[PDB]
Amino acid sequence: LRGCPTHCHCEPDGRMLLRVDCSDLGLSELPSNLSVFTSYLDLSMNNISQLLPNPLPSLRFLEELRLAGNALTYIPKGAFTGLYSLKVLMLQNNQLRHVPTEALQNLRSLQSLRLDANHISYVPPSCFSGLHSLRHLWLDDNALTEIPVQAFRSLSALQAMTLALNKIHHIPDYAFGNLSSLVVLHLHNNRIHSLGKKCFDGLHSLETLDLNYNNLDEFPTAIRTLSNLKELGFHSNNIRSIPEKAFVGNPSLITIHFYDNPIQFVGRSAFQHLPELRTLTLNGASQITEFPDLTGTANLESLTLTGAQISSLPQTVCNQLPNLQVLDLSYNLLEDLPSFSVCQKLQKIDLRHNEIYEIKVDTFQQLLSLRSLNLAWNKIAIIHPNAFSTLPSLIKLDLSSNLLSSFPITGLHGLTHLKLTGNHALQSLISSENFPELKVIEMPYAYQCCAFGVCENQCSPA
Amino acid sequence: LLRGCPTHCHCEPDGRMLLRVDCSDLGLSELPSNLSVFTSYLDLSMNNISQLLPNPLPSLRFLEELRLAGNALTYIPKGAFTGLYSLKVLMLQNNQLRHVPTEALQNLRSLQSLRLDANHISYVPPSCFSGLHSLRHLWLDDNALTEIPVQAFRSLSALQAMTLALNKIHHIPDYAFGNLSSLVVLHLHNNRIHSLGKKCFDGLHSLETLDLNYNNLDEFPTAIRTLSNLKELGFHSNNIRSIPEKAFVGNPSLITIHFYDNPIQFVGRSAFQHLPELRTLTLNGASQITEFPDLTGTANLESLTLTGAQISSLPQTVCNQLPNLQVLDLSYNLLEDLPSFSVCQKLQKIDLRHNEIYEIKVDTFQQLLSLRSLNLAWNKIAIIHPNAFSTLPSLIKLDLSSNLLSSFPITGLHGLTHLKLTGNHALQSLISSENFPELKVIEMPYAYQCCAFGVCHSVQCSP
Amino acid sequence: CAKGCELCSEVNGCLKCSPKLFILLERNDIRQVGVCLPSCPPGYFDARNPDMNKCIKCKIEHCEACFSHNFCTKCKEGLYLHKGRCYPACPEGSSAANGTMECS
Amino acid sequence: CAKGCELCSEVNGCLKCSPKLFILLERNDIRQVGVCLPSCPPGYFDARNPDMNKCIKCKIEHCEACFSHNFCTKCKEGLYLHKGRCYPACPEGSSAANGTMEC
Ligand SMILES: *[C@@H]1O[C@H](CO)[C@@H](O[C@@H]2O[C@H](CO)[C@@H](O[C@@H]3O[C@H](CO)[C@@H](O)[C@H](O)[C@@H]3O)[C@H](O)[C@H]2NC(C)=O)[C@H](O)[C@H]1NC(C)=O
Ligand SMILES: *[C@@H]1O[C@H](CO)[C@@H](O[C@@H]2O[C@H](CO)[C@@H](O[C@@H]3O[C@H](CO)[C@@H](O)[C@H](O)[C@@H]3O)[C@H](O)[C@H]2NC(C)=O)[C@H](O)[C@H]1NC(C)=O
Ligand SMILES: *[C@@H]1O[C@H](CO)[C@@H](O)[C@H](O)[C@H]1NC(C)=O
Repeated sequence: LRGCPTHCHCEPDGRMLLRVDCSDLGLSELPSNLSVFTSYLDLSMNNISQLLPNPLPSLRFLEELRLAGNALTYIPKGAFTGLYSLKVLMLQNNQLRHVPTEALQNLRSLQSLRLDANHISYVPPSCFSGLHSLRHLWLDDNALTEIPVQAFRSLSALQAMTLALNKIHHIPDYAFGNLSSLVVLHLHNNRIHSLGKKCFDGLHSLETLDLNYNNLDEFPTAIRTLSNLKELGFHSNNIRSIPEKAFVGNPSLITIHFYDNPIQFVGRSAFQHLPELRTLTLNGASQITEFPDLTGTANLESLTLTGAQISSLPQTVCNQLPNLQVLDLSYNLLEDLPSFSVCQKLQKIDLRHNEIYEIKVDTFQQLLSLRSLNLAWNKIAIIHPNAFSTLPSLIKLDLSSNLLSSFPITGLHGLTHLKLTGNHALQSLISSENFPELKVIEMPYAYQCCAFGVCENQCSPA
Repeated sequence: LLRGCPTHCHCEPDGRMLLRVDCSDLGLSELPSNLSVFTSYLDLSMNNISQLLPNPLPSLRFLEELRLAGNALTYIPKGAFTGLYSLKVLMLQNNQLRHVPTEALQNLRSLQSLRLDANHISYVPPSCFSGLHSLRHLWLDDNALTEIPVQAFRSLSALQAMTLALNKIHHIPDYAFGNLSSLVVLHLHNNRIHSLGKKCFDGLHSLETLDLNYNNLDEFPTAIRTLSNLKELGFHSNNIRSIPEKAFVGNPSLITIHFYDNPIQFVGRSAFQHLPELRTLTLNGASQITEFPDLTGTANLESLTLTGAQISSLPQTVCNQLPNLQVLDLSYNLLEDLPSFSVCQKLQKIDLRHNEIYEIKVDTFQQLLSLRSLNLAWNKIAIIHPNAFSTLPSLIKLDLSSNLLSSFPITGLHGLTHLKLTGNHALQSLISSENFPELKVIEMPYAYQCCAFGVCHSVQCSP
Repeated sequence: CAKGCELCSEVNGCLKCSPKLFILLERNDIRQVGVCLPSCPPGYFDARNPDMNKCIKCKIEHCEACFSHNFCTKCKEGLYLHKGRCYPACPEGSSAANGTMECS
Repeated sequence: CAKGCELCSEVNGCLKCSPKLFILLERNDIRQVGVCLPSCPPGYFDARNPDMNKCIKCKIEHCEACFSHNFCTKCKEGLYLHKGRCYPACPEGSSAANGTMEC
């Protein structure tokens, strides 16, 4: 060890470059004797009030400076002048109350800067001036109030930024103008109440946007301009409706999160043209009266839409839904049902608590992959015998509380689950044979259960 | 000695020396001969008996019971049963009778029970039942009746039980069962009853059970009003749409009421008042119920479930109306604020899922010592006062799935069996194995929280 | 299959009865076994329905034969019969007992 | 209890971290053990939240360190880094590679 600050632990970076770990030494200030050739300096969790009695610039080889968990209150302007090789700077978990006014300027090689977990509330404009290499910026867990749009304009090389866990309440138009290269933007856990119609118009390269855990009152239409957007989150807000053609501006969207929003209405065309979208979930949108249009977005694999007032389905609804595997339209007002035959690859169906009165023949024909079918709590007065004739993979079936009187045994032999409770008019018996492999049975009458080996003196009717 | 027990038949001694003769499934062309009097029981059933008779056998003054079922009789001659002064029970089911014997059944003074079901009868001639003073029981199901034979029934003031089920009766005129004061049990199910008079049951004061099930009613049977001694009432599997205000005012001491498989949309609030003997009430999918129903003078409900409606809120003292209640299911409504529920002791299960509840205060579940299962899933519960669950010793199952929670009240609640918290995405903090022994089923918003319990008596946990 | 029975299983006996017959399910302990009768034995009562006619045991205290459930036809001797039910007493509405046990 | 840790359990170690620290869960032999760090080790990325600050593995193909999931900060050598992701190629939108590997 030569030049490796006494008490600290050093190491070779590239050959003859020096990496110095003086972390968790509880130093009052940093050591005076520090070898140039240092390419990595870690000073973390070290109660460091000020820099310095003797600060050490001229370490032109310094690649990475870590200054976290230190009690710094400010940064002098000439502090980092020597460092021509600085790529990453870490200044988190300090009591900084504003971005260093000039101290950070013209670090030409600086690539990633962490200023999270401080008490910063003010960002002086052109504090980031001349940072041509800056790609990654942290400003979370701070006390910001507005977007420092002015200061952010110079950072045209930024690729990722976090303004999360602040107190930002509003986003002005063009608030991130010059940031053409930005790819990942995180605004979650703020108090964002309102945002402009052109507030995201700058960043064309943006792929992911996090607006989650905020206080938004309406859908963010600025979204329109983000053509390369891939992942979008604005859940846990107070939004009430999704407008027609809401995501028209953003094909190649893959994941969308808008849960924990009291969404009541959704436009029918709102989810059109998203070919890479795989799953759609819409719970408790009471004000939806029609099935949504899904033109140019046929690659849905899981569609669930419940708690609405949907009266009926387009008869060629399945034409829009190949690749669909699970379909859950429970708790609506459905009476008649389309063919569903076109919707192969369907494995699961949940149509409970609808007002369905009849099950026709073709309404479940050629569903070879279908394994689970729930039609419980409908008002199904009659089922055509051959309705279930062509469902080889069917194993789970629930027809509970349907006002049935008889049953179609044809096909369906040896399914695993069968539920018939609440069909009080269903009184005739059913043999254990015609039905091996039943592991769960529900039946309106105890003796009908006994016919399967159960019935005490485990199902049951009762 | 054979005793003259009609060769092929099986006889035996009844009272002192009374004789019971079974000549049933013998496929007889007609009925025997000899067959000495002193017979107190005669069974001829499943016997290809075309006509009675070439030689009939009256003078059987001791005959207590005559069975003549499955014999394929097409008619009954007028003098057929003249000898039988002791006849209490006559069985004529599964024959091809097309109408009640016009006179043949008259003045069987001791006849107590008569079975005429499973025939093809469509006409009931008036005064075919004339002089049947002892008749208590009458079967007329599985026949082709079209209307109530009011005239013929008017004489039967001694009837206690009657079944006109599985016919095609479509309508009941007012006072259709006038004189039947002694009647207790009336069965009209599996008919095509579409409309019935408002005073169509005004006759029978002694009626205790009424079965109107499996019919084509469009409206509530308000005639019910006059049946004060009614105990059991069934009109399920119809097409009724509503229960009117004060629907069961006329029938306290009601115990069981069946109206399921009816598309009931509205229910009067006072409709279920004053039924102290009513034990269970279930109301599924009555969308137009907007207010909790009044249950004055009917406090002995043990299970109350009312779902699929628009109930906005509960009177703060609803539970005062609900002691002895054990199960409460008000799922799938529009509830925001909640009353004390403390008064509703003896409560074992509570289901309040798919409501719009935003907050759980302190007193809203205090002192529910018998409570075992509580479901608050799919609510919008943003906050829970810590001690809300402090006083729930018997609590074992808890479901808060798909809520707007960020944190959790561990206080009290220790050592329950089931815990479900998925869908609370703001719930990110961890949970210790201790503070929770005996947890055999767990659902958790994040997998890492599950791992804290040992997952990737045995216990489980899933994301 | 069985006497007047349309479909049976080797294990459980008769599953479906001929048109106007009644099915009686008997516990041979453990297995249930289905019999097909022209009418129901004492203890049971005949119940007609459009899909299945069934013999139904009469769980009425001290009843021998009955009209349906909830209504007794002939009560156990040593017990008075009043309106399909069986009491020691027998009210008070105004009954009393003749040379019989059928509280008027 | 532990270094900057407020509550621990006998089985799982630390349950809650001091104000601005990150929790790191180490899953060994089907059991979770909780550590409290000032920041997350390589492979993990720092995620700040108001209830729990947590270290999160970035299971991103051939990534060494990352900004979040879905975005890689420092990619493995022998693989070009393009818009937070790591490819052999790297388009065509208009990238190319100097003396570095950051297309
Ligand atoms: C907004 O973003 C644009 C583009 O991202 C920025 O334009 C860039 O500005 C810098 C200097 O401000 C240019 O650097 C060059 O420096 C050399 C010598 O130092 C000189 O010869 C060049 O003519 C140029 O000044 C860079 O080339 C230029 N790039 C483009 C595409 O315009 C702009 O500065 C940003 N403006 C604000 C207010 O943030
Ligand atoms: C409906 O029921 C009442 C019975 O409360 C019938 O009123 C008449 O009631 C009397 C007894 O209260 C019946 O008996 C008569 O008794 C004397 C002996 O005291 C006898 O000599 C008479 O020949 C008769 O048997 C009387 O029969 C009965 N009236 C008739 C016409 O039978 C009332 O008639 C009943 N309604 C119908 C349509 O049957
Ligand atoms: C039943 O009686 C008819 C005459 O009415 C006769 O033709 C037939 O053979 C009889 N069948 C049996 C099984 O006795």
